Amino acid sequence: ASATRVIQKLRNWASGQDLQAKLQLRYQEIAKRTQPPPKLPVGPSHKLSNNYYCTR
Amino acid sequence: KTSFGSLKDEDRIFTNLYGRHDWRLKGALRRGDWYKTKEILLKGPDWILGEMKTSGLRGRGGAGFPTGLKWSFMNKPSDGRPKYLVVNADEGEPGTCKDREIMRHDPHKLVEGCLVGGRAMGARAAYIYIRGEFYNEASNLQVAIREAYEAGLIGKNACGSDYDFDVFVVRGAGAYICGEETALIESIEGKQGKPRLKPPFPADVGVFGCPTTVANVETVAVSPTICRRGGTWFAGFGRERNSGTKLFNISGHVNHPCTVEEEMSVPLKELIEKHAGGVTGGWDNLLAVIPGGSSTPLIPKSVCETVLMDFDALVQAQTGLGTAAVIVMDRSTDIVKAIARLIEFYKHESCGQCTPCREGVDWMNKVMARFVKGDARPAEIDSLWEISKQIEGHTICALGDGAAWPVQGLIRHFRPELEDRMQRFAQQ
Ligand SMILES: Cc1cc2nc3c(=O)[nH]c(=O)nc-3n(C[C@H](O)[C@H](O)[C@H](O)COP(=O)(O)O)c2cc1C
Ligand code: SF4
Repeated sequence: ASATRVIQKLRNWASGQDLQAKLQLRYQEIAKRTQPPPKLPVGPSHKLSNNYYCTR
Repeated sequence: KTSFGSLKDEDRIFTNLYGRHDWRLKGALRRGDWYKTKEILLKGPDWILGEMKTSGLRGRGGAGFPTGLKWSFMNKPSDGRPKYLVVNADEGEPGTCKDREIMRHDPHKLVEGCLVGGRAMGARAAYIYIRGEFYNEASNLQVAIREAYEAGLIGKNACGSDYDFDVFVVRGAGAYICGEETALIESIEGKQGKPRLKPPFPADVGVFGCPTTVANVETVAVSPTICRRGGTWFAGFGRERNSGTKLFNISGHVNHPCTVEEEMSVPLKELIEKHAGGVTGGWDNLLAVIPGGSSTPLIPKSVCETVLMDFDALVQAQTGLGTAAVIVMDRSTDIVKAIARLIEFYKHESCGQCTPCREGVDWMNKVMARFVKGDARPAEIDSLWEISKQIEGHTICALGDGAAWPVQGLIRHFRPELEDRMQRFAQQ
């Protein structure tokens, strides 16, 4: 992120293509590390009725 | 042979169902009992069962099965054991008062009919099991039996007849389950009122391991005058498959609740309107009726105007007749509360030996209370239907059926009220 705009130019020329947009490192574009709690869903066979294990 | 429910007093086979003339012998003898009983007995046993089979007399207890066939299951001789006759009077199902009202006010009909049933079958004696709460009624009955023994109608020479008989009065201790054929038998034997599996049948091995056929009060009380007046006359009234007179107990939300003897296959509306005058607020104020006591589902008023009080009709209406104890609701009462109360009853009165009625009745009790309060959601209604269907034919005795049927009657005819109570509780 810090490449003083002329070394950025040097590396983008020697490489062949802009890499300041596609960087090997991670600064702030990542999913953060403490998150909200989820509510995971519940699959079928939780029907509460018309659901007998002999049928499925 | 069409639209016949009303009749006169020559046919009233319970001439003193209101205690208005006399219950003792002197006063009952006038009303046509103990008249030709020697001739009846010495006519023959098979003649009696023929009169029964021609009368088309179905069991006037809960489960209506044709007598004659039932009583003929121990016409065979005895292979080294005595035979017995258990008269059932544990009138514990809600709404049912008829057996009380005959127990008092006409015991001698019962006594002579029980004798007649024994000699039609074979029986050393009889055991009249009667509810423990019916103390005074049982004492009236014991007094009647004592008068009979004194007058010489029972004992070493039962009205002569070359046939000896006794009549005992066993006294229960307050449990609805002891009305079943087999819980009754075990209670007489001196144990808990826990039914047996059926097989074995009481006619091969019953009370004290001896043959028996259990019978209800009126089922036998109408036997002697049937023999005295023929199966043609008893079968002339009522439809061809379910015939005869019928005691009708009426309760709840009607101006004049009463017990009535009436013609079988009478419409429910004719019955309610003639006797026990119109329901509170009239027919339009009717909401639902239970024709049996409590082991029969509901009726929604859509098939109250076009239904006959019969076994076959109510079976066609996805319902059933039991002891015919009509109960009425009149739009001014929470119905789910009533059925929840019935299931609370069926929980209290369970014996508990077989798992479905032990647990699932308590399930349904809790869930129906939760439905009363509205603390459930409609995905549980069909779950509870499934619970009912699990309980139905998975039991030793038909108390699980009786617990499950009102549930189905409410789910079939009153589901939107459950929906409304649920959405009300959810909103609030
Ligand atoms: C839980 C339960 C309770 C019953 N209670 C009675 C009762 O109190 N009185 C009665 O006559 N039958 C009762 N029955 C039905 C009896 O099996 C029936 O009366 C008996 O078999 C005689 O049938 P009958 O009408 O042919 O004489 C009950 C059945 C069950 C399953
Ligand atoms: S259904 Fe209930 S009362 Fe009948 S045998 Fe089972 S547990 Fe006992």
